[PDB]
Amino acid sequence: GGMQHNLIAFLSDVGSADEAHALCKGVMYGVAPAATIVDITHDVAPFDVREGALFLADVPHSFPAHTVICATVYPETGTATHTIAVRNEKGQLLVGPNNGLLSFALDASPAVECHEVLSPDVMNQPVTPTWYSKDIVAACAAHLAAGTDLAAVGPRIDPKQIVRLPYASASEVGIRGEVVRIDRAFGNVWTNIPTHLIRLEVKTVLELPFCKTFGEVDEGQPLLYLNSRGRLALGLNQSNFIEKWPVVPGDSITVSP
Amino acid sequence: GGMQHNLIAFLSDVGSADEAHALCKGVMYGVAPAATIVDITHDVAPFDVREGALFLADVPHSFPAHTVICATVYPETGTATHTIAVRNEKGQLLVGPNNGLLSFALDASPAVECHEVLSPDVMNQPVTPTWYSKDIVAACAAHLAAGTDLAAVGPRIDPKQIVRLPYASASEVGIRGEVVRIDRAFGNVWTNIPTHLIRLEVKTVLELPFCKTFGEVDEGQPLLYLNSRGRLALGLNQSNFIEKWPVVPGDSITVSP
Amino acid sequence: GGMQHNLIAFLSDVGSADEAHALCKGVMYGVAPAATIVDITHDVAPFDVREGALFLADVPHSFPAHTVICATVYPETGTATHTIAVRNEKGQLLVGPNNGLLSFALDASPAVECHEVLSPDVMNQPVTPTWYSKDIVAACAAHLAAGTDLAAVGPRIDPKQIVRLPYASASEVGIRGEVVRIDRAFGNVWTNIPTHLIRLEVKTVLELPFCKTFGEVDEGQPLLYLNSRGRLALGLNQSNFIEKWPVVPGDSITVSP
Ligand SMILES: Nc1ncnc2c1ncn2[C@@H]1O[C@H](CCl)[C@@H](O)[C@H]1O
Ligand SMILES: Nc1ncnc2c1ncn2[C@@H]1O[C@H](CCl)[C@@H](O)[C@H]1O
Ligand SMILES: Nc1ncnc2c1ncn2[C@@H]1O[C@H](CCl)[C@@H](O)[C@H]1O
Ligand code: MET
Ligand code: MET
Ligand code: MET
Repeated sequence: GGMQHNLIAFLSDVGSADEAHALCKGVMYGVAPAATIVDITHDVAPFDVREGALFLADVPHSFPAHTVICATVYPETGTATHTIAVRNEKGQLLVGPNNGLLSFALDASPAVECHEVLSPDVMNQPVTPTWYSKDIVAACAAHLAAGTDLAAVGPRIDPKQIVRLPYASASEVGIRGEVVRIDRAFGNVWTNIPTHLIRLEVKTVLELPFCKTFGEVDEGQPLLYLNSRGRLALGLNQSNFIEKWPVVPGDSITVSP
Repeated sequence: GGMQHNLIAFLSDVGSADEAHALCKGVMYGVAPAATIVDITHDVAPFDVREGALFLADVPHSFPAHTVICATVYPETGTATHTIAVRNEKGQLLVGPNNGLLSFALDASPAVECHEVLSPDVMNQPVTPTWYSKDIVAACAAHLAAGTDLAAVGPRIDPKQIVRLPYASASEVGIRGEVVRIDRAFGNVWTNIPTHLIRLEVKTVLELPFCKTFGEVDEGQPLLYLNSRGRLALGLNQSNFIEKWPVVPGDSITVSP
Repeated sequence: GGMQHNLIAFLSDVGSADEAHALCKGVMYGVAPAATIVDITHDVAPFDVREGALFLADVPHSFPAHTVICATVYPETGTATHTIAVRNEKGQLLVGPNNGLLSFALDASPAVECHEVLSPDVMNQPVTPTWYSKDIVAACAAHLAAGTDLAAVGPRIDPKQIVRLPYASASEVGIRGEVVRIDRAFGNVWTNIPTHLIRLEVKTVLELPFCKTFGEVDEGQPLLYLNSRGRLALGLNQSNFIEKWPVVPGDSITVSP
């Protein structure tokens, strides 16, 4: 049966500059009054399922077991692509479109049970075809939060029926990797190079010192370091790296002695 | 007498980029510790009472009955224009400046009882003339949330004494309407044409297919559809419509066979 | 011993455009499930300790006594500069880097007891050198919120060992002052001139009327007024002042009859 998950972790691409995300929400308190709603972010680039998926990766680990991860970038709203409900190995519940959005969250804690959200009893009637995020995803997330059995949302599916996004691995060739994501607020660059395969040379060619933290080099100076995810990163001490060297997600990066 | 409304729905134009909205809030927890504060948005254009009012329209329906709708775009702060407190037909309470801000929220669920907020016992002493939003609107919203009788805020007024913003209707002439609001995050255009009066022709003249949802046309292609509010809308499938055809609120739109 | 502080007031520079601030947070609910987390703001300019400190000034007064003020602009993360935990005269608890961030908050309500956060039992193991904000500041803030004794975080220090940021006073010379902060959302200018030392002349030279509130002058017209903090301010009635006269923090301002 169901279990109370009092904490809803809410992620979308509708922004926080208008009421859309708050309505969702209004709906969620209606179903689950006791729930604590927490925004992950709503400022995922429009339709960008990959970026949303990347933002969700560290969520399962950072959040307690009584969490409903509600992911809501759904450009396929009102079409054949369904919403899915998942229970992971930590015990957390997650709800979102079966479009690859939960890919990296499930890498952190794998799927133990999944179901397609097909039952109207966990939906917000009547369902608007252009707003599945509110009427299906958010509504279902609140029902599971209130303690609804996972089985009641719809029929069981295999974990392989969950759409997964491709993630490129770094390999020893020197080690070649790529830029996965830029830390928007600061301009730091994150790579897919783990601890793990490792003054070094990074290829434009640069000689960068490897540090434990930002303040080990002078203000404005570049550095290499390992982030919280065990991956290699580039930054300027108290400055914006991608304003000096404008890299984009997907670009190659090679590290050699 | 009063009734507990545990959920505060908070809307302003002060943004979320500094502490202003959080102070409000600090004040609200002081009066009502048990209250759950939820932002509708704070990114209403400065002084734009119309935009704020549009953001509030779907709030009464989306939110449960134990909600205090706290609306806070108040360029008339410290002048003769008072704050009002309202109880609607759903049972929800709403507080804001009598400047037209609650207009469209009251269209959704009409006013059953109204009072001007004049009593200092529901205010945050001393009241700063430049911050009525915090010291009167937010403070009063928290008092009503805690269970304060509506009558205690100040003297009763007639619903007609509530300032209302004009809303232009769409009419059959072909059907002529206007652009009411642009969906900032995606670039979708919303019109005032209901379900209801309706490949069609939209006047620059365009031939657009009428769809149930975005993904019924190819990526980048334009479409016509009905939104959650039962009104006609324009969009590009996974793209920004007002970047292709830059329309602004108020502009005419005619739909013919 | 410790006391429950159920309300966490959370301030950072990591923005709300991605998951970073929400992870912090995830961590906080893990330690303190009953806690109510409230964002002050996350849109403090990168590394800008001064701006963050200014945003915190009015927080102690606006917020109740059971608040943990969690301040998190920490460019010195992973270096010798430690996190500190403070209990002020109001009874509130505050946690942040000993880099000047809590300076103006402590001006409002002075430090009664302080400790450096050195114990791992109030931290999030293992601590990432690049994320002290999450693993030390946010974790410790949640522990104190749950009721952990202030003494348990680490060794006691003197209040003078707390780094303080310099604040320039306005003086009678006519009264000379400076621009402290610009009200981002509206364009209003705040000065360091108190009530207190005061149609007036403001030096480019302008003749401005002194008003109680914005609407005492015609739309678009400039005015002088006192803000909620008892300090002199400049603005345009329903317009953006720094778009007409582009002043920056630090610039001189002289007021004479
Ligand atoms: N023009 C558009 N094309 C495709 N999808 C769109 C869209 N506008 C909004 N959405 C998508 O609609 C979802 C609501 Cl269910 C939101 O997540 C948003 O991603
Ligand atoms: N320069 C200005 N002119 C007129 N109104 C202003 C203003 N600055 C802020 N407000 C208005 O002051 C209110 C606080 Cl009570 C906020 O809602 C804001 O809308
Ligand atoms: N490139 C950089 N240089 C110096 N400090 C940086 C930084 N990037 C993030 N931080 C700082 O890291 C803290 C996490 Cl503990 C955040 O508060 C942020 O202020
Ligand atoms: C998210 S705060 C600073 C960014 C950094 N790269 C870290 O180690 O995550
Ligand atoms: C708010 S999500 C997508 C926008 C859309 N027009 C809808 O039907 O509201
Ligand atoms: C923060 S709302 C309007 C700004 C104003 N200067 C006030 O008195 O704080």
